[PDB]
Amino acid sequence: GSVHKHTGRNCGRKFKIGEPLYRCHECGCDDTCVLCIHCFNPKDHVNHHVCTDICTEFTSGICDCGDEEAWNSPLHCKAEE
Ligand SMILES: [Zn+2]
Ligand SMILES: [Zn+2]
Ligand SMILES: [Zn+2]
Repeated sequence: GSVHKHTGRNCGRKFKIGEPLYRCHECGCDDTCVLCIHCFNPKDHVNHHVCTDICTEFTSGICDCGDEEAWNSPLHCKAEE
């Protein structure tokens, strides 16, 4: 694959139509906190309750990876691998 790293800052990627928005019940500050497919690292959430949503004209947002205020635990952005 190919994915731009966002080292030293937040991701902030705006989801595109069709793309998944990952939430983790355990890691997320709250239910608005999401991760894009570039960033979500399955290894961070092996023992966690995760769910995906699908971006539509009406379900939108930006990825919170590397926004320290949005997560209860250190994430290891997938792009860094
Ligand atoms: Zn992201
Ligand atoms: Zn990331
Ligand atoms: Zn998690």
